[PDB]
Amino acid sequence: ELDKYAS
Amino acid sequence: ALQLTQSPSSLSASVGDRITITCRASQGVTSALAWYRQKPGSPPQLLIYDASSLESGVPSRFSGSGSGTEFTLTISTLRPEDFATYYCQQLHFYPHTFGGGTRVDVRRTVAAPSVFIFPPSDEQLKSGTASVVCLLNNFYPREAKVQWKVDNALQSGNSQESVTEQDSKDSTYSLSSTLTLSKADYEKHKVYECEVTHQGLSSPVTKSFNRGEC
Amino acid sequence: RITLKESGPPLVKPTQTLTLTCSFSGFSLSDFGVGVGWIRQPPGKALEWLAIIYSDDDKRYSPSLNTRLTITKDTSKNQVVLVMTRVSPVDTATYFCAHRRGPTTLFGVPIARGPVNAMDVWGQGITVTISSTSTKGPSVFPLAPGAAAALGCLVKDYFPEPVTVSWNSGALTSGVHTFPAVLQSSGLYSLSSVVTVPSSSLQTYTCNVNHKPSNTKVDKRVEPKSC
Repeated sequence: ELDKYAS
Repeated sequence: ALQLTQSPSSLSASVGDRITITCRASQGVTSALAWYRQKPGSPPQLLIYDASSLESGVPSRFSGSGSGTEFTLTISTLRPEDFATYYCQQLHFYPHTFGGGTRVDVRRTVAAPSVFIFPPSDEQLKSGTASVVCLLNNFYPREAKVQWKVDNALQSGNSQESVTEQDSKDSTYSLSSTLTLSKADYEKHKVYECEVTHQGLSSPVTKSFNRGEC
Repeated sequence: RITLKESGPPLVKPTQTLTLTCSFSGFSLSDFGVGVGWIRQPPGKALEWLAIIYSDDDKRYSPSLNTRLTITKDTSKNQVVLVMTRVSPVDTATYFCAHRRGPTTLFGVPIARGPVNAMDVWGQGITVTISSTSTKGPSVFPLAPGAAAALGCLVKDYFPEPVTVSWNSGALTSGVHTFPAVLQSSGLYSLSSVVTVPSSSLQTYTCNVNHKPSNTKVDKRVEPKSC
């Protein structure tokens, strides 16, 4: 899944 | 999962050179990528964070660029402390992957290994085990391939090898490979061979002996 | 100044449970968005990411090790604990914990996330060996033969590391190569130490081997066989 600070 | 491939895996250079290491990701990781330098016996040290930001206290000869799937670290003027292994790390997707690393070592002229094969001692044989060791002494570059053959059968899964760290005077490496068999299996064969491939050797060199020959 | 340090058992037996503690100073796991992660490095191999925990208590694990890992924090003691169950020999590695910055804030407002993209400070690392071996001294065997000749000693089946080897009580150094030990599938280490000399010196050669752990000293003179 995407990292805590992604997007 | 996501793959991070570093290139080259190994690289030779001299003090004062400019080197650049690259890291490619299988899917885009935006700018979430970090570079580290790890010296033998020490933890990795952060050089560049967020693909291109210079970490505080890190010397300016280090530089990082790129985003998406392709990144590069360049050291503009290599210093002695830079002979080390470098790693890139992706932090966009879990798990936070590391690349395979790229070893940067002291360049010197190609040198083929001096190869030697040692049969097991009669003393070991009495205990029931047989160790056949092969030595590749003082060669360069580091990559070398050792293939054990017993009565022409290619051996696999029954040997282990270790390599010394680059010699501080020679700049060469040495490699020891041990073939291990029960005394019984040992006794069932005659020709024990250590085949060696290396850049400095025109073609593979083989060192061998016939068991029990006296 | 941020510093971290790992602690736990240096030796663990297969199927057992390994508990590693990361004690740190210079930051609090109650600070905004901060993380502490664990990374391991088997000898001679690449770094491998294991897990991370943040101050808001979100936890994430390597998918390959998910079932065997538990990470937890103790905010008031400034520690992060990683518990790995059912270890096996392939888990022998140096284990590091590391700090991960949270976003920069301005008057308590997150304005920059670029600083979270790295693990910025690392602990020295703690070496963990997984083997069912009990302490044991090495058996020492001879290794006997540009026109250089080679000989050595095979220091076999000992545990745990380390062992020391010198040649001629310390007088022979040039041409000596003592290789790093390999951990055999049996759970015992093995190493070779060799020395190259002018094919004429064949002068006497004796390797002095010492495994402190088992109180085993051995001097083995090695020569060019054939009586």
